[PDB]
Amino acid sequence: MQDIRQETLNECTRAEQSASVVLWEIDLTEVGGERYFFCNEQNEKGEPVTWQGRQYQPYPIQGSGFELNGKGTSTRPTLTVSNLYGMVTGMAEDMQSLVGGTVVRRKVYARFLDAVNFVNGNSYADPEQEVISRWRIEQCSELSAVSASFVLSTPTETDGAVFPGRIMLANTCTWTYRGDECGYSGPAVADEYDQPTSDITKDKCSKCLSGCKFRNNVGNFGGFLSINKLSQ
Amino acid sequence: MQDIRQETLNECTRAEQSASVVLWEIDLTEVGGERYFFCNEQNEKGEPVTWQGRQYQPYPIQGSGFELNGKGTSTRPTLTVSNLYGMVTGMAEDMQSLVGGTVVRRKVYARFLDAVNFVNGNSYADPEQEVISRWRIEQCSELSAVSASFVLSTPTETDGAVFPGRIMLANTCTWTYRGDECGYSGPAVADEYDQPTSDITKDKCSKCLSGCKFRNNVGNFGGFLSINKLSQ
Amino acid sequence: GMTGILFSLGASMVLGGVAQMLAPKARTPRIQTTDNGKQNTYFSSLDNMVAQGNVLPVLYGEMRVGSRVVSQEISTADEGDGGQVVVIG
Amino acid sequence: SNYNPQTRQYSGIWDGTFKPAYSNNMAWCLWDMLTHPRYGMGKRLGAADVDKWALYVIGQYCDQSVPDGFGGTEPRITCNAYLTTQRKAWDVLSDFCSAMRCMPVWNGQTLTFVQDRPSDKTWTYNRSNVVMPDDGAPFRYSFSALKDRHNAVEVNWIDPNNGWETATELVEDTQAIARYGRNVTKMDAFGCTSRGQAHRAGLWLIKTELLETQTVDFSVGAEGLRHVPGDVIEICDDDYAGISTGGRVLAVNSQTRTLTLDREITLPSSGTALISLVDGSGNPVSVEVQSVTDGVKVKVSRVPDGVAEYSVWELKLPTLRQRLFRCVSIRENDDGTYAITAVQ
Amino acid sequence: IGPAALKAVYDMARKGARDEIQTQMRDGGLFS
Amino acid sequence: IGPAALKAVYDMARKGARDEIQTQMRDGGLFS
Amino acid sequence: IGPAALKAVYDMARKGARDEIQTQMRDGGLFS
Amino acid sequence: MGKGSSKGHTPREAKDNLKSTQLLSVIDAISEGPIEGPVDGLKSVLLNST
Ligand code: SF4
Ligand code: SF4
Repeated sequence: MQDIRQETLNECTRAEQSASVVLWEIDLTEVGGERYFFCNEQNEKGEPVTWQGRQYQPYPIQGSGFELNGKGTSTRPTLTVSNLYGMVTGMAEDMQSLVGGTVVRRKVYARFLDAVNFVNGNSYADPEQEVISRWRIEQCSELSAVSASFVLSTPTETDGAVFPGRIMLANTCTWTYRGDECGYSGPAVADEYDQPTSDITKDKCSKCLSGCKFRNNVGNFGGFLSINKLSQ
Repeated sequence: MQDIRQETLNECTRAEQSASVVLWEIDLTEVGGERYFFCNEQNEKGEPVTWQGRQYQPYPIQGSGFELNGKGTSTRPTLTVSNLYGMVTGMAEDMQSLVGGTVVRRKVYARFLDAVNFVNGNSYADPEQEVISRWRIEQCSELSAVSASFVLSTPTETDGAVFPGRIMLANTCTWTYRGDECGYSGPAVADEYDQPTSDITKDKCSKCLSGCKFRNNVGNFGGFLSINKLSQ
Repeated sequence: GMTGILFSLGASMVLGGVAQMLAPKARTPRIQTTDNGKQNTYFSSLDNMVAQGNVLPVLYGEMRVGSRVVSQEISTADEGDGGQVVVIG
Repeated sequence: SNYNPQTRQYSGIWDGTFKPAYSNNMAWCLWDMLTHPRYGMGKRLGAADVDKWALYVIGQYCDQSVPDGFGGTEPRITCNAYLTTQRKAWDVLSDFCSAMRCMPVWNGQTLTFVQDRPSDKTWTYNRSNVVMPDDGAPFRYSFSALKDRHNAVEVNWIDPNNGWETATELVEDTQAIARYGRNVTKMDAFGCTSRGQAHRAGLWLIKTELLETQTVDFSVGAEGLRHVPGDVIEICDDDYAGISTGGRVLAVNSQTRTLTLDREITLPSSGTALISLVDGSGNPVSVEVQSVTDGVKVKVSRVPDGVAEYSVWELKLPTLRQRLFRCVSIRENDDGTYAITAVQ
Repeated sequence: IGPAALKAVYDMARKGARDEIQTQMRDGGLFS
Repeated sequence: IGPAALKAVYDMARKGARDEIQTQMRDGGLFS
Repeated sequence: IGPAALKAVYDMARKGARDEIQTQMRDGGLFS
Repeated sequence: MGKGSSKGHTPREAKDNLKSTQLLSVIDAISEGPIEGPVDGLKSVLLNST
């Protein structure tokens, strides 16, 4: 079942429907950007649509192909955004072509927007009735000088991933630096090529036996010292 | 880079270009035929087009889908020739359906044809300004009483070929007769079967041990006499 | 006359990868469970094979490797390599 | 003949002469593979169907004395193959061509090979030289995919030191781990016989896959179609993406004050330098420094060549600008006598 | 007319798909 | 109108190709 | 009018078949 | 020694009273075309990895 309130479900029974409104939120905090709020249309005052107090500005956005299924391939709906004045290209050249971000689609009925969107003022406003979905941007299939097409995907979709992440190595580590297994917290001692530096900005392990010996954590080495198992 | 001369390269950028002429040469000498020169167009005097001194007779022809690529399958452009009066059928039943021949496509700008193609006489003539391509006919996909369609392919295409071309061993030889590896140059002694003969017309080798014994040439036999390695 | 439907395909090719647009990438062999967990090399054959199915191979440098045996035969040897030194006792 | 097979030193111009000698060079090994009687598909293609000069350039580039981890000096790629199983010729050719990071193409009625060697610009394109479709914009860009961008690679190489057994070497980047996800990919390093070569191949794959991430397709008139043969390097300067005025065909020019009358409102640099490049008679790229823009519309060049007539296209180059390069990969020919170019 | 055009387009699409399958399975391509 | 016709043909050439893929792999086809 | 429409539909169907093959060869789906 | 053809042997230790000995003789095919000889003199031949 869905988290649909009783009031909106009851309203979604009558013949004389209201106007469906779709609003989009592009979240880039996890990738290094900001939160952008878009709406396909504006109110009667020629103003950004106000919902839950926040404002969605008008911009041509169109999402097509939302197909949830359990078999076959995954779902890859398409989002089209007008690229005029180079606005999309500006963030694309900066945010690595909008790869890894999140998109949230909220759909609302017209009779529940804030009262400031209507000259008479809606008395039926209720800023808690909407339907929410989230997806992740996969690629920018085409961004011309007039438009831009993004492919969407489910966050939990598996593609190109293998289950047994463990890999057996001979003289190379397998985990990160200082994360969980390299319980190192002392001063910087080494760098990429195992040089005796003492600066923290250049401290990165070489993923070798010599790096471990330098950092005195050879007891936590991921590379088994077999090597000569296939020669004999 | 291409071998295009400077002057034609300069002319190609002009805003007011001239007509583009395409001329085709079908060479079957490697198969046992002749050289045919075709041009889709003629001059203003109703005469075959004269280029570099030779004459390309007017005849229906049209090339389509000329593509060059490095990834995926090798491109196969097509050629269409009108088969009226049975002209194509006249050589199809004689030249084994034009399989294995060569086609040469030369493109030329109209302002460089010989002076005899113009009533006033072109003064800007240069018989060494053209672009040349060569392909090989692969099959005659369509042949009717109105037209004929040929498929073209690159000479270097590696479809249906295996790299190491040796069978190592057998009861039979795996070479040619009187080549540069068999090394036989004597008089005729044997034929397709193991029958004595003394005529050069029916000199043939069964490519078995008996043939070598007949020809007193066993040290050049290309079959290792193992047999029992597979059994024992 | 006109030649419509160009249908640019620059986007479709990248769908399989970008490094493949400049390099065809090396082929990889399959894994046989019977051959334990060893990985087969595509350019070296240490084991000495049987001269039959395997095509006459080619060498390109170094690589102590096996072969394709054409004839194996075991008999009784002679007592003495040569010369007049032919002592037994 | 010019090639010494011991120290790998070239001395003089090379002619179409071959001598029998021992070698372990990858390019010439491929050349032997392509053309040879008996087993080397010699009865299928001749010796004139393959671009031997491209092979010579590849072989010259192969030996560059890259620095190894052990402090030694070794050639970049060493040919070591023992093919002992029958397989499709196309597959063997692709495996050979994947080591030297090359790609084969039927260019100029000859089979040639191209690679990602840093080279110079060949030709320039802007809005005037390209044609837009009915949509409105002529350049169509595209990018790679999140899960398509690999950053962890395992390479299988034979190890002569221990037992001539296979060994797997891992290469990855921490910053790519932080930015994108972890994408593991396996590929054997064909012909490898040293850890340094396998590591170099893996690093090349990850770096090429991380940096080259943009592909643009567009169209070009007849002149450009005849100009670029295939797999060349050109600049595609676009004022739409650059939110500036990159330059286009100038209308008329003069000679006394060298008053060049363009058709777009240009904009000079702040205080350092700026140049403009036009074409001449033999289609060169003549560059001229610019001092002052008279009337915001008219240009004043120093030494213009009296060969520009009306259709010369000018490109205006400022400083501190990341010039955009492109390598053409796909070229398509249609019956309207325009070409479709897809480049990276 | 509707149904005739629909059936014609469907059959032409089937022929095109068959031709694509045939042409992509030769030596290279994506080897469908 | 153009884009409606193009989208219609594109979506019509989908199930045709899917059915072709499915039938050519069943018993005696080319297995896609 | 005539064969122009046929050629247009043929190219469109070939493109659709290519896209279908690509999308069905992926991890999910029937692995064509 | 290299060039195109070569031969070599090691002095056998044998004899010590009348007996009989076996002799395994085997021919192997390595590659095709004009190959270069072993990198070393004669110790390139490895029987049971020695
Ligand atoms: S190698 Fe030793 S030090 Fe470097 S990361 Fe792995 S464990 Fe931590
Ligand atoms: S069998 Fe003996 S004779 Fe007949 S071809 Fe082979 S080698 Fe020459």
